[PDB]
Amino acid sequence: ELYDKIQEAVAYVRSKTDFVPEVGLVLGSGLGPLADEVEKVAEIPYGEIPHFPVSTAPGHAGRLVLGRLEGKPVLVYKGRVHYYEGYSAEEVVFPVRVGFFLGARTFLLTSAAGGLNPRFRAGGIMLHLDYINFAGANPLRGPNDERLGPRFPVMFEAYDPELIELARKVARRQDLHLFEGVYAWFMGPSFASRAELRLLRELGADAIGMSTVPEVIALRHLGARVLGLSTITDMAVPEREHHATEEEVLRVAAETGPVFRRYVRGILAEL
Amino acid sequence: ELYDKIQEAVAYVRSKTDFVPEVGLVLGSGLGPLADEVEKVAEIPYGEIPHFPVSTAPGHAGRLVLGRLEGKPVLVYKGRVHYYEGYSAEEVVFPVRVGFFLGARTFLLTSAAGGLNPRFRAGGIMLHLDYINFAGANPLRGPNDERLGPRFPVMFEAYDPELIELARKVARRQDLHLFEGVYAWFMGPSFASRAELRLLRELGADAIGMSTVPEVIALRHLGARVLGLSTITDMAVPEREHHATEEEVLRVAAETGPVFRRYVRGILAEL
Amino acid sequence: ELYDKIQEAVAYVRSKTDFVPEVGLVLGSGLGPLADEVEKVAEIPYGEIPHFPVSTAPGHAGRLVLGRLEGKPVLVYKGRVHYYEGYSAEEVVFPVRVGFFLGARTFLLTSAAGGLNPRFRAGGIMLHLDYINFAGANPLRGPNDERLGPRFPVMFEAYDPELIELARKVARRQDLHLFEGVYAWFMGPSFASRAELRLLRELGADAIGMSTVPEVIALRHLGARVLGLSTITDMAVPEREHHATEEEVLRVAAETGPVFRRYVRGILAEL
Amino acid sequence: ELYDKIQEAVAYVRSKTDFVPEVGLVLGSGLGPLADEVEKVAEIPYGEIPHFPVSTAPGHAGRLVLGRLEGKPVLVYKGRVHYYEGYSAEEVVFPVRVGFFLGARTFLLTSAAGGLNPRFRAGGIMLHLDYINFAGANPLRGPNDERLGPRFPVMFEAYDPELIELARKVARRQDLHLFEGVYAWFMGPSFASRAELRLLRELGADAIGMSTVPEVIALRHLGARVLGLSTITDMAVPEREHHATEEEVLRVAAETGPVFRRYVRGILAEL
Amino acid sequence: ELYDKIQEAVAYVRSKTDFVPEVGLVLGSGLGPLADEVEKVAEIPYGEIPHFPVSTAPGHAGRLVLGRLEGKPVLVYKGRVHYYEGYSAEEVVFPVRVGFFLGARTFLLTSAAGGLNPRFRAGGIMLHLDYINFAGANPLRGPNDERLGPRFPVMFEAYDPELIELARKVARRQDLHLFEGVYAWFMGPSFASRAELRLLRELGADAIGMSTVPEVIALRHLGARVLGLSTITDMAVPEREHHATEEEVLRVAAETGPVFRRYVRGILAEL
Amino acid sequence: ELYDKIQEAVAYVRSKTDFVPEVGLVLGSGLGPLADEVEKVAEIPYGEIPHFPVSTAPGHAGRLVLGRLEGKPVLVYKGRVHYYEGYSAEEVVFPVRVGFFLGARTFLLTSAAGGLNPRFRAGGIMLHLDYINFAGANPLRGPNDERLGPRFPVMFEAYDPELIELARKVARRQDLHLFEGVYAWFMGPSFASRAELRLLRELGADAIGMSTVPEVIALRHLGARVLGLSTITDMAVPEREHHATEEEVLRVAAETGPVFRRYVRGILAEL
Repeated sequence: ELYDKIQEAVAYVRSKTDFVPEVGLVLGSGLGPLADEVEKVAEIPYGEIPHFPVSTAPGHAGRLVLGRLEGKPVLVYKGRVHYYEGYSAEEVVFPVRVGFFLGARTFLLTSAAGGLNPRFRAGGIMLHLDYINFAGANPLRGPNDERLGPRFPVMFEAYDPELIELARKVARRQDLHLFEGVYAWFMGPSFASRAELRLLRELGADAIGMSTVPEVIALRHLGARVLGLSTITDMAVPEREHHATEEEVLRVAAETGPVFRRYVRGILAEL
Repeated sequence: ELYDKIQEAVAYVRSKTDFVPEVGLVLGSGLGPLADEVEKVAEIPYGEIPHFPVSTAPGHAGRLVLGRLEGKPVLVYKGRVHYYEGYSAEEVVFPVRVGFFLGARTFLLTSAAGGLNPRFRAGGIMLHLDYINFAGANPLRGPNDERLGPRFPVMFEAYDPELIELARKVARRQDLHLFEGVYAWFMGPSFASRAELRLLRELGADAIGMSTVPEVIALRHLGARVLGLSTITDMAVPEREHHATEEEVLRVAAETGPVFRRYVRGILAEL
Repeated sequence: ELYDKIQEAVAYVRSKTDFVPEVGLVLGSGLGPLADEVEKVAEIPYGEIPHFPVSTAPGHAGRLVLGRLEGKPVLVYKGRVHYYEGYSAEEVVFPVRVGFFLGARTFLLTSAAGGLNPRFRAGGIMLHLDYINFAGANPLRGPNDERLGPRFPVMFEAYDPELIELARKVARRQDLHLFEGVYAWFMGPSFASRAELRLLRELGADAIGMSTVPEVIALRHLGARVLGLSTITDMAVPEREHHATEEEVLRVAAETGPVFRRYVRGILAEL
Repeated sequence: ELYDKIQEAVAYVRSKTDFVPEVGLVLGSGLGPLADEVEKVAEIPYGEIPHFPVSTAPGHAGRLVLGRLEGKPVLVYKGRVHYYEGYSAEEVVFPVRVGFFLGARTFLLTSAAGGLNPRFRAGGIMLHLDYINFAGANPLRGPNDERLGPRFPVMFEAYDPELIELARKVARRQDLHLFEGVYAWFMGPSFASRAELRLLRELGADAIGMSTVPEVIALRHLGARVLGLSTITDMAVPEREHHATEEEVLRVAAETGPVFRRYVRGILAEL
Repeated sequence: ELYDKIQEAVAYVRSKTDFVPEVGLVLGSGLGPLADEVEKVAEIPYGEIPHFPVSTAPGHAGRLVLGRLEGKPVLVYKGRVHYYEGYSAEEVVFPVRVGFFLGARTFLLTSAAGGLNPRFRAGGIMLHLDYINFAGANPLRGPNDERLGPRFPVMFEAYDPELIELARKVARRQDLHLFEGVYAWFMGPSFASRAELRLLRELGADAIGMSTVPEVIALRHLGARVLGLSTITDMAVPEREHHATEEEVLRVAAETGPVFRRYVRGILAEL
Repeated sequence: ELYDKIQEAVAYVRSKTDFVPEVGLVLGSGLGPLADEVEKVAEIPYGEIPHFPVSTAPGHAGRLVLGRLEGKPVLVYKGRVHYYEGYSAEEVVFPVRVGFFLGARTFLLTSAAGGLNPRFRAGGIMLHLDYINFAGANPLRGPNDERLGPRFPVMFEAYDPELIELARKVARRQDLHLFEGVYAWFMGPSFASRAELRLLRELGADAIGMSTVPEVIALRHLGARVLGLSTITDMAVPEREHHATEEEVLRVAAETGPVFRRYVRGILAEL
């Protein structure tokens, strides 16, 4: 019963704290240490929350954190879940749906992603301007509940245009080159073949990852404002020799952490 | 029980009427009203027919109509079901399969669609020349009953070439400018991102919608002849602001209706 | 149970024969007759092995052959299964997983494919350099077992680079012109529309088929070496009349058969 | 001396007749017999006109015909020159420049072209919606005279929207299927390689020929109205055997002549 | 004579002043005003220098200015010449070649360009990352004088990488959002058709212009560092209505003027 | 005079030797040493032959060598000329025209070329299947002589289908992996930008060079058979760092020379 399921998840959260978040922060693979810099009021493992799917993927701690970061009330997702784990597109989006109903109307979706655009560099940061779904799944498939949003949500300006100008302004202020581009959702969990990376780039994709797009679609359905940022942990260009390993991706996510944390806190401060 | 399921459904319709149709006609979003112009012999809602999926989408009454239109004996589907509503590709094509076995060996599939081709105009009509499946689902997936058709149907000339010439002749006759092109099945129910629209145009799609292709594949499996028409309700071009909403799609499908019913009737009269 | 299932299938094969295979050979549509040229020690219907999926498709016998071919101890799959038959990607790759655990560390994946590359010919043989997954399913989706392989297996050099050089050297020795290209997995079982073929060629696909890719991903997850070969049974280029029929794929696979069998035996001899 | 050059050519033609045309008509390779149907007042070979280039190319008589066709005062060019003859883009567009100053404010440019769009047929007629210059030559390169046109003429709607709607109407009126597309100017005089046809089609060309674009560019500089028609004499599609020879192009241009000559008359009637 | 020609022009400038520039700055259509802001020590009309071509184009003064700007010895080209004016590639680049031999080892190449990337804005500045020659002419065609540079100069890193990092650093310092992309050289002087604008975007051009590339090749021949900056004077995207008019390109180039001059000086400060 | 010019050159070669060649062999950048293995009857510098252009490009001797090689009467051109040197398309193809009228009806055109196809390797040899002309010049442009060939020569099968099958036969025999693909003629003499390489690859080119295509067109006009071979001296892949240098292209041509000469002599042996 999607809705009675959300309000159950909501009621269990309010049984631990009455803290109202304004800003949802989803932290991707290796990006979790930013939950530590929060001024904490409550911390809830996903496994205790009704109908929440649990993190199985490396670099995802599976913890909901509530409190103050850079003076904004925030719901931090230390970890997410992914379609490649065996979760449906619907099950993947249950956490940010709960966050929206807890009071979060602005969401920052962060990820570790591969760079398709050869002008990018590993350790770089990319602003999501738009997405492509190459995963063959959609979280809104099935009956629509009008209390969430419409049957056919408009996905133009999926990434909030005011939030991109803010991203840029902060990047400039911090003397940070900010990459911008299109994020492709690839189901995984096998990495892309050379011909798949070639195909996604030629179709207009600048970064490649296994997350984010279902949360974007689900949040726009609800009327939330969305900001997408990936740590470019590796160059996935088929005409170079090496594809990064899981170990290497999580290492560059950790190495890029300080600049990434300082950037996100700088966006939060101005929101 | 598939085939035995079909005969269960055929038999239930024959329990209401021995009327044998020559022509199937599926009316899509906001195209239902042509069904009111039919000299009814039977009018069965989908919910009452064994194994029939019921319509939940806006502008789909979900009523099977047997009768006379432009002097032809016709099976009219007042609305249809979609993959986005959470029916399998197989469940989506149950109706047109029953339609075939009632005796409709020629089918006109109609839909509301976005224009990808920038040359097209809102309010215009696009004859289907070919299709692209970007939904990742196929109604034939599963065991094949040789009684319906072959294991590996050929989808060359999926859109009947004689019916395409006819569709052109009738447009000329009615001083009507008939757009032509390739229909892309996008799974939905979220509308395409800018980058997804660009991606589908550049693969050679001229129109985008969320129906018809499973019907086309199911019906060529059976050896039926197929003609596809979309009302280009909106212009889906990503280097222009604003995608149409649900309200705007259905509004243009009602405005265009007199031009469109006059066209469908024109074709019916020559069959 | 996955792993426990593998081990029951393994245990059942060891109840008929203690023969340890080193090379796995998968025979696709109309390519079974190579299995008869094996010096048999055991032959086992798929239907009798625990958790094995059974071949339902034309020109797939559904039998596991262990023994000696051209000197090598071989596990020969006389037929495979396809996603189009109703089987999940996981179910499709259960056989090669079982083969790996019997000791086959090198795998030959054969198939009947359509030529997209207009420079190809019916009766041709294409060495696989890479793959494109257009079927929207991955056999590793779900929980991962470290006893099989890692969470995120790298799919660069999916088709082993030394077996590619071996396959060229043998084609040269035999005076056989070996075509080379990218195999696209299309889900089927409907053949592809003209526009879908144009779509696949322009994405970088040189051949189209309904098999192989899930096996490649599954086998690279395990760390097996993979050589892919396709009989180009038909030319599937959309700007020419007539796509091939099931009967025209099976006929050419058999006419081209002696040359194919001599070629595969050459590769085996040099392993 | 560009303009003085034009006025010298104006002078010499007015020396022979004071008749003022309203409509320019340029007959391409094999389309010349329409000049025979004119009601003549004067017939001047291009040789006798100061500063005119001369037709060396097969099926171009090289003669300026003035008079009356389907009730209209027309300047009819029975042949043109092309860039592949050795003439610069400036020399090519000299006749239609003189034609404008004789008072032709509306031009029909005809041509025999190859079909790049695989949905076209030999003996079809194509309406120019737009053009691509792949010839590396612009007729306006050099010093600009404002008495002719601006320095930088805008080439949107190079082909007149109203004369496009008109062309469609008459094609509907005559029960004639009217193909529509983009014209690519290829320098020649060698025909395009297979790879060149492929590249031109991929770049959005629907037709290839060795004329017409420079006339278009120069006339829109003058502020004239242009309608483009090619007789599609051959299917130039690179994954089919045989490119049309010179003998085959000029033959089908004459076999299609009746319908083409009826159609161009239809358009004249309505100006 | 080329080199003797260069020395003849070097001679004639050294006869008016013994000033030695370090930095060459070429001002495109409507960017000329920046010259007036220079602390003159000399000013020389192009018409008066040996072998110099003369600016005929709207918004090009045609004057060589020497002196001081933001504390750098600069050589400012108030205007340039273009291939569309009638000048050969080699003629077009003589000016920047003469500057190089005067001791300007670093050039900034400013231009008024259309925006092909639909994410740009009329009034934006684009940093050149790379170029595409579509004009069908190369300045180095003909004999090669080793005293200028090599027969086959490598065009990788044509736009200097340190100067790109510096363009970004300055943009960030000045809270200026800096567009980045590939400048396509279209010959003109006709603005591109819609299908041409489409062709050049699909080929990976971000901006279209009529200048700059010849100068880029010529300067890299000599070993000069090169920084490219365009004013996006208009959006050149073919699925919108109206191309910019000559009058509109010059207006927006003057309106962006103050920001463009603050930005250029910002860079000169740091060199 | 073109023809009277051919016959003066012919007459002058006949004033040194009456030796009649069947096979023409153009040796490109660094490939000249194959001339030294000819059993010479005569050796004529280009400088002394009426109307012959002279080689100014590095690694081109500029010497006509008549003689016997691998049992065939050959006209070996030790060096060629290039559009980039200042020669017109017409001037560039004079040598092969003189060759054809001397009696050479089969031509091997060899070249040093860049690899666009990333699977190619430096030091490898690529057979020409077809060509793309990106240079903007055609050798047949101007008046046509009917004694040379037709006005509009067909360029399909420009590269002889039987000589391609022979090329593959000899490569297999010699245990030589033979790359195959499309040769792009880029005018030069500057090397291509990163974006120009990407562009030429996406349009369907596998190699890039500054020669050959003019000689192919000129020779197909005359009705000669043409085999194209390129030594892939450098990998020109825009997403790799560093483009080869001239010095480096000539070195890899020298290094590949033994394998290349064993190969060409092998093709000659079976002609």
